[PDB]
Amino acid sequence: TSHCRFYENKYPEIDDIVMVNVQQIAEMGAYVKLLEYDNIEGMILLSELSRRSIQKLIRVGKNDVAVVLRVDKEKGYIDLSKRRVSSEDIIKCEEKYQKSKTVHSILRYCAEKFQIPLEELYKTIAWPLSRKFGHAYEAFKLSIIDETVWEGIEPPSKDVLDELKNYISVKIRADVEVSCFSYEGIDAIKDALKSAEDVKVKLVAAPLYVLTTQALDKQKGIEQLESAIEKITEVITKYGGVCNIT
Amino acid sequence: PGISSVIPTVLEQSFDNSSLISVKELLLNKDLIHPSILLLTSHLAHYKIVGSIPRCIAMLEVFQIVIKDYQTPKGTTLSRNLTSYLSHQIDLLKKARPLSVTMGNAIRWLKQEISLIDPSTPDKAAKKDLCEKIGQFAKEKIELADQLIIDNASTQIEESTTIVTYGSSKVLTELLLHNAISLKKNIKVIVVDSRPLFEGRKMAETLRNAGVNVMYALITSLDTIFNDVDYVFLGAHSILSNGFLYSRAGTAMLAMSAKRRNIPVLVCCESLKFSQRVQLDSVTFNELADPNDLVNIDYENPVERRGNKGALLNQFIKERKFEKKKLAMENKPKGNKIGGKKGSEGESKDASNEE
Amino acid sequence: FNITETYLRFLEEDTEMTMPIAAIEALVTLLRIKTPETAAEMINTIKSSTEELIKSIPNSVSLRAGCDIFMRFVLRNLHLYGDWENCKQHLIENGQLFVSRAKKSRNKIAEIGVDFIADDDIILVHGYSRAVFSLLNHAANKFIRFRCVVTESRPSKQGNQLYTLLEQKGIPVTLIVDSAVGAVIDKVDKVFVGAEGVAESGGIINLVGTYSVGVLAHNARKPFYVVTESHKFVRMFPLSSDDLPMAGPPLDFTRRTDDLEDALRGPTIDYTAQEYITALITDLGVLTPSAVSEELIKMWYD
Repeated sequence: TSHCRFYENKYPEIDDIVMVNVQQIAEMGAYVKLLEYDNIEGMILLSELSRRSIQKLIRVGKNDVAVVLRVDKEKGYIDLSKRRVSSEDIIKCEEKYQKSKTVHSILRYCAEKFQIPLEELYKTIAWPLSRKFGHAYEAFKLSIIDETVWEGIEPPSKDVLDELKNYISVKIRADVEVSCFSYEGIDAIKDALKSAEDVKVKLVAAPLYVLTTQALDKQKGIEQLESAIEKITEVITKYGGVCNIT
Repeated sequence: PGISSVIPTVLEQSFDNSSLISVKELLLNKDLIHPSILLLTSHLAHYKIVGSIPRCIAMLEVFQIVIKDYQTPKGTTLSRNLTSYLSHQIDLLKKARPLSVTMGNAIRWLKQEISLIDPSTPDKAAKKDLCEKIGQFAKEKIELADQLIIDNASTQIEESTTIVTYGSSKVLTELLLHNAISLKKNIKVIVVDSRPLFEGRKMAETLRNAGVNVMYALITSLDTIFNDVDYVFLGAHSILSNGFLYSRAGTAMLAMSAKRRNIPVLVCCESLKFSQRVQLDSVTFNELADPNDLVNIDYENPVERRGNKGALLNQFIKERKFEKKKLAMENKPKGNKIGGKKGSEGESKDASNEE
Repeated sequence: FNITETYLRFLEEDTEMTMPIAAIEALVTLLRIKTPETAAEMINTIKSSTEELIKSIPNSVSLRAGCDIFMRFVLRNLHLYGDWENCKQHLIENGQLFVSRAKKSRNKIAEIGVDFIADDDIILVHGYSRAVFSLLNHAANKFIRFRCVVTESRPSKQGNQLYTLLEQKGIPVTLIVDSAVGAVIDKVDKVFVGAEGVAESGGIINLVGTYSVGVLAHNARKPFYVVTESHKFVRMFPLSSDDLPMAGPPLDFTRRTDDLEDALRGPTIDYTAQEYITALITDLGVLTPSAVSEELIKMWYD
């Protein structure tokens, strides 16, 4: 289920910047939904959303840039403004929206795996990460280099935490064509296996060896595969045979 | 350069306002023309499906392909031989089939975009943003606008109603598909067709594929089908500054009968369809085609018979001439649906000044 | 606080407070209580009250039109991104100023639209609008010679009501039935009409027999007039001759009866096309054909 606000409190304030995904058009303005501050409706009027004929502008398509004017903290009524946001601030509005969208993507694997509500998981994360650290994206960037933010609050789900770390972190296929014509070769292939595995190396046929090299940041698999080619060439030159690598 | 002059059939005593000629089978041409243009010209020369709206969409997509294939020369800049190449395209299109109004507004938009971008920015960064803008332009002025016509028509049509149509207009096909499937009403749709091409047949075929109660008729059989009908939808091509409806073949005949038999005429249109050119009769500027399509006893399209007709050149005066794009009279249609919602036909140039 | 109840309070009043101008004044009073500072709290509740008003409507069109213009003016207020307070004060004040504009417009038209009635012309008048009768009265004030023919319109018996209001002025009259209205167009110089609404297309929204008048006049080539105050414009496009917003009957055919109770049912509001109107008169200048649509395009900006 997709709910719960990005911030701590339900309703916005004055001067705070948001990003809206347009839902309707014409007459008043647009009763919609937000991608920066909750999924409830927050209305704007045609005047605000014009500045600068118009029908071609957005009309419930992608995303814009708006600033909250009037908030009702009783039942739920939000007013916005598109014009007011300055050109220098627009780039900052887009980056906060990108930060909010990454936080929402992070807090969705947790609800899928352990079959528990998303609002409870959003509440337990947004206390040391969102309130004390600054933002949840930079706290996640700190946790992947050296775990220091995650160690504060104790997690009831550790298997979800391992699944999320695996998602932040892919096998690249490699085939070796062994065609040895030497006196001793079995001990050589065993020596080449002990240097490359210690990722997953399997046997399919007598000449062909299938090995999948794991990559953390995708480009890491190339450097380790090239090191594996260098280690295979060093092994077979001494015994008296040839190993062809693709 | 191309093939010019030497035309089939007689020059004709009556009706000689437009060109009647052209290249159908490819013989002697320049070896620089992009093949997607060559495909479209061979398509439009013997086309059965298109009618105003889709022709421009195809013309836009071909242009998008050309820009994607375009790599700027090291010596000559972007605005050097592009506009000459585009002028070669239009001239080849003119030879094949006279352009629509929507095609002209597209070319005018593109030529405005060439002048807007100065040769100073990197070439790969230039064309990447250009095609994005064209895509957004095609979204706004066609697809999203079409959807706006759809919903405007939806409120206008009453529950459980009979509609008679004509042509093969993209907007009306989708209109009727929206009526049958998304809204679910009792819509009896009657389709009419002429002789040069089976536009209505194709529309009826597509409606049958949806599963609609369809009657299929002809111009000769009109004074029997009416005596039932509630609304008549016409496939627009161009509405002038006058307010006259320049559309396909059997259009005005229907419009006349409708006005006299009480029930109104409705026309769905685009904001790109309006022009500032003006005329008052069908004779003015007509889209003439070769009598070769009218030689055979119809039934389907290719039958190849040893019939009664055959000779046009050797026969002592036998002008078997037909027109394609005709004019409906001004007072007869009542509603127009566009980007600016609604407006009667007598208010034609409230879009051209609004731009 | 109610808006339908405020409109219901106008029973013995009327005449000065025109039906839409009283509904617009009721819209401003409902706006000024619960703070117009918020645009989410107020506009949504204004929209709900207009929806409640439409649901309570039996056979009125002009109340829906008047709401639109109000809305438009409200939105246009703070279009200059002005102080959220001086713009508000100008919005609340433009309620009494809106009603005061109905008097100023009537002062304009009654001096403009007396020019159409020439030296000694017999008029066949149909319907009753406050603008058309004000032309008729202030021409008698101008001391001009004109004869009058009364049409027997059948809604709540309007012909008899019109006839009595003409008697109070001092202008010679006689009753003509809408059946025989064809037999009058030879001794009549000009035909006048007062409309309930004017279409986007350029046609007219009117009473129980007005299209019939329009066509007969088109046959006899005798001029056909529409005179109104400039607030009766809706974004409405009646596509066919017999299609209109209704709460009651769109032509009902009843079963066999002996006591005789179910009979009356006929189209009480009828449309006429753009071609039949020769001339149209409002305070917004002297204009007829494509003018109405241009007004609507200017207002709606679409």
